[PDB]
Amino acid sequence: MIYEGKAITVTALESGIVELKFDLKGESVNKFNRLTLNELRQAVDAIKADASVKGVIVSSGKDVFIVGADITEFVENFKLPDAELIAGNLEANKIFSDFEDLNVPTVAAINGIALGGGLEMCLAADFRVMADSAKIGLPEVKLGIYPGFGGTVRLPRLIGVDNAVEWIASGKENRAEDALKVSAVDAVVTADKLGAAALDLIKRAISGELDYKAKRQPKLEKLKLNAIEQMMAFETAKG
Amino acid sequence: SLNPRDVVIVDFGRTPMGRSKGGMHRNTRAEDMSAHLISKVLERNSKVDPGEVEDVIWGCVNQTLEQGWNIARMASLMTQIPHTSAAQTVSRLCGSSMSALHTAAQAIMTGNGDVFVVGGVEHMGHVSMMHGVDPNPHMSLYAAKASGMMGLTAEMLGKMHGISREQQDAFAVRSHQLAHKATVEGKFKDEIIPMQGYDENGFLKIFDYDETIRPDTTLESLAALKPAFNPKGGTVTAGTSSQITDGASCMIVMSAQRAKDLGLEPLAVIRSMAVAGVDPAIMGYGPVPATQKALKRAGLNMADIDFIELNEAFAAQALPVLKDLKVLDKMNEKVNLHGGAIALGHPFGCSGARISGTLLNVMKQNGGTFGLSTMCIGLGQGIATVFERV
Amino acid sequence: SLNPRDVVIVDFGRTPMGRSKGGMHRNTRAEDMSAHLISKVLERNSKVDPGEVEDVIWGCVNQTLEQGWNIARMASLMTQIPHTSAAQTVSRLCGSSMSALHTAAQAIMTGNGDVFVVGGVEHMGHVSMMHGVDPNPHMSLYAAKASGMMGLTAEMLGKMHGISREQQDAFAVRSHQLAHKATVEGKFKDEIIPMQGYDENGFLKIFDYDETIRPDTTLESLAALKPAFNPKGGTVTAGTSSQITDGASCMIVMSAQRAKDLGLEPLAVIRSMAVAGVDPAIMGYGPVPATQKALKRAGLNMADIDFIELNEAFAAQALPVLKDLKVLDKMNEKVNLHGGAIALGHPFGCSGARISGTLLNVMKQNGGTFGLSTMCIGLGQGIATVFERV
Ligand SMILES: CC(=O)SCCNC(=O)CCNC(=O)[C@H](O)C(C)(C)COP(=O)(O)OP(=O)(O)OC[C@H]1O[C@@H](n2cnc3c(N)ncnc32)[C@H](O)[C@@H]1OP(=O)(O)O
Ligand SMILES: CC(=O)SCCNC(=O)CCNC(=O)[C@H](O)C(C)(C)COP(=O)(O)OP(=O)(O)OC[C@H]1O[C@@H](n2cnc3c(N)ncnc32)[C@H](O)[C@@H]1OP(=O)(O)O
Repeated sequence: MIYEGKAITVTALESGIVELKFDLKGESVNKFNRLTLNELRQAVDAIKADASVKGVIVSSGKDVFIVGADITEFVENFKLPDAELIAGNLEANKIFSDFEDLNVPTVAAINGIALGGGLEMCLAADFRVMADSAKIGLPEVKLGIYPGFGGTVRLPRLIGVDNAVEWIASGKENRAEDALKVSAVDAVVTADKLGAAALDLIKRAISGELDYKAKRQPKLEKLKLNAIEQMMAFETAKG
Repeated sequence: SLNPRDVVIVDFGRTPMGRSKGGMHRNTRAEDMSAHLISKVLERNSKVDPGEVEDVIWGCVNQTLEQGWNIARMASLMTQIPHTSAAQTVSRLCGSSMSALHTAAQAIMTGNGDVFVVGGVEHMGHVSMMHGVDPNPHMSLYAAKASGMMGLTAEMLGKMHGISREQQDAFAVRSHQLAHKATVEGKFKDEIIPMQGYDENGFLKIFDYDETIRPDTTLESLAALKPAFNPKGGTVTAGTSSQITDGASCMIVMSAQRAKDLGLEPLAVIRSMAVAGVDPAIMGYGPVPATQKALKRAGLNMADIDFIELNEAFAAQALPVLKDLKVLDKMNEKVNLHGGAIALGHPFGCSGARISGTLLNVMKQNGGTFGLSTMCIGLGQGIATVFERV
Repeated sequence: SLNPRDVVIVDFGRTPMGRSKGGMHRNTRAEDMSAHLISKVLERNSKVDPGEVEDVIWGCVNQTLEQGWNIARMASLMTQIPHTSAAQTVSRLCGSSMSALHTAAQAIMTGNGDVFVVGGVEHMGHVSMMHGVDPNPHMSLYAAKASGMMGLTAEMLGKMHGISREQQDAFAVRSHQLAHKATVEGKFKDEIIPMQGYDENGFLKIFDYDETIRPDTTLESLAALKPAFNPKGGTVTAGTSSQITDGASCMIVMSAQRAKDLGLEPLAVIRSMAVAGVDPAIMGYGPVPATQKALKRAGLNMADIDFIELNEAFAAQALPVLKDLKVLDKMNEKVNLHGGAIALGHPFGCSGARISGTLLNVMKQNGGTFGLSTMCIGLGQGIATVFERV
């Protein structure tokens, strides 16, 4: 297979499409630890270097998509000196940003819970199809912090300022129903027909039917709001 | 002279603005209120045949329940207005009622009618301003969800233009005072149309005054009020804001030619119309853009206008308007002389033509020549009309 | 020639009519549907600066929830249309969308604007046609409470004009077929604007066809249907009635002069407009009174018109109209050639301009000169427009 790690396996599919699945061997979930990140880095480099890939899909081989890392590691990281921490997060974000710059349509197949980094990973991809039972949220504020992997960057440009603040400041988990209503996820399906929906959408993205390049652009440029609307929307959010 | 296609106002009649919270209209439907008002206004001018009403254009915002399904026709059906006549309900939020007047006028001018009936209703007691509201998340993407809450949009315009809580409360006590004054001296008699209502105990009686007006208003009492919108550090309060009023306004309009034929002195003659847009956050600033456009079309200067009727959405918003319009120093001399929405209420669907109507009377009373009726709108809009007594 | 103030249509674009019952628009809001449609229509004609949109006039009936609070502005805000522009939502029940077109035109003619954007939306999936309806008892005093149920008003017109269940079902199968035919031959490609939607399973994809159309419709299948309105002895059934459709229509209009300057071939030129009233019971007969008034203004005879687009409210009502209009014998030759509301649906707020738009294409396709778009309205009204390709 294109790539085979201990937490990530980039397997090839039909029409040159490829599926990148998160299946951390030995544990019961999926979290962004040192390994997971380092592998995704390699996984992307493999795809980016493979001139045969025409489409990428992001799946999970567990009951959940990708939850948060061990609180243990958090304590550790936040102990490091400021210059080191930032330098550590910059490298981590590049992994995602690069995956975001892939000259290939990418779709996140949210099958289960996707918290913090788990959600931030999806925010990177172009489109997103979520299971009707799944949930997504950014429970960062509960730890005295906020989205660190481009969360506070993509979310506002995807669902809107007012909503991004409402989602982050509360760290509440959001259900499928409300997830599509604010456009955090493009399509909702059932657990059994999720894989199908993803694979299908990709093909349409590749076929040029859906302008995946135009859908990604929004979170690469400045907010849409006016100057008055910013101040209006922000000063009230703060208040 | 008057061209055969000029838009002439034949008359203006409004219902006694009542308190939505257990007021005189608590048992009166919006439709029956509108259908009634219209019936009476027509009865005053018998020379105009109701059968000629080309179209009944009514303004209404919360078009659901009682106010749903083109209430314009629902009313026209319970009037002496034949079934042969048409009817449409115009909605431009606060300015709905005034847009109706415009739409008709434009109709008369283009030769697609001769006699129209324009008005507006809004029963906020039966259809709360927050009833049936589904906020669209996708809005936050292009604008500020907060720009919706009208009160906050007053807060912002207030700060940007530095309007003090003292200045606002002052303008408030002014509206009530002048409104009460005009009521007493019967300067409202000519425009107000008596109507059945129910007092506290629920006794059926006729009202010819405005419950909304609260003469016992003083800087001392408005000072006690607490910020209604901005908790920590607010200037706009429930006292410097328009009242939740159940009311309806009506007007009969027709070409200058038809008016000439039937032989009847015009109440005024529309000279220009206009609308404009502004940022949703500072929607209260809508009047200035629209007024400019209106005047420019009228071919006049803000200084040629004798009397103004600016709808009092909020004190913090009405003041900036007048200032930037360069007429604040001329306020008490030619602005909202009979009081405003702070004392008369603000029935969305109605207000539009209401101030437009009252403005005409202020001209007929103080010998005015050119009047200007303007008002801000929700989500960022403005609308104004420029009439002329002659 | 074309006078500087003539009303010229620059383009017409509509969304792929979808089934309200779990259709392609089940997850799309009415506002985002309208704001979108408008954005795309504008992108097609880049020579027109969105900043010049004097006013966004949109048609919508059930103005509550998503469709509440002047949806015209809610849409204009999520478009490239500057905040400086205005917006108003016109409601004349079924004919809302077409009245918008008129209102703007009249504006352009009177010199109170140069470039307007008119359309209409109606998401019946999210805002059922029976949602938030408070029947006013006082109506039964001046009219028939039954005149409200649109289906019954078809029943009566049908009997009075003796339309048989066979005749209706026949006209039904005609709408579907003709609609399907036109779809295949891409006679709809020019007017339909592709749009994101969700298929059965909920897969996001683009639609460029109409779900509403049901080609498997035959006299044999429509015969099996049961009276939808009159149990014992009904003629109008669910098959000869318009479909509950979630859809939106859009149009860009401007003066003839501005059109000349920017240099662009008109899609048509409005020659006359009109509205009329009829008894609430036989509301389906509204088209004839309005058509007459419209033609008389146009200075033409029903025989000078090349193609007609009569909204298919009900079979039992559409037929009598054509008959009394003296064009039934000319149907298949010049009437609803691309099918009607029976196969394309009837999104209240939308339908208005929808048929008016499709009518223009039918002219551009079969080399027509004068077209007529008319339609009955609820509670007793009629409206029609007369365009001309030149
Ligand atoms: C864009 C345009 O053109 S229009 C602008 C649109 N404006 C709006 O939507 C604002 C509409 N206003 C409102 O919704 C309400 O008035 C609000 C939200 C501002 C306040 O409502 P509430 O929170 O219910 O407070 P409430 O209305 O009960 O009044 C507060 C107190 O002030 C008192 N008060 C109000 N006005 C006066 C006055 N002139 N003199 C003395 N006391 C007064 C009331 O009696 C009340 O006291 P009480 O409770 O002891 O009886
Ligand atoms: C004034 C103007 O210009 S506009 C006129 C105003 N018009 C209206 O308001 C439309 C009114 N009509 C309606 O609201 C609805 O269509 C109604 C009330 C007539 C019917 O709705 P319901 O009571 O839900 O019954 P329903 O629509 O489900 O029945 C349709 C049945 O006939 C079948 N059917 C409908 N059309 C067809 C057809 N063309 N071919 C074959 N079968 C058909 C359907 O499959 C369905 O059967 P099913 O239940 O087995 O699937």
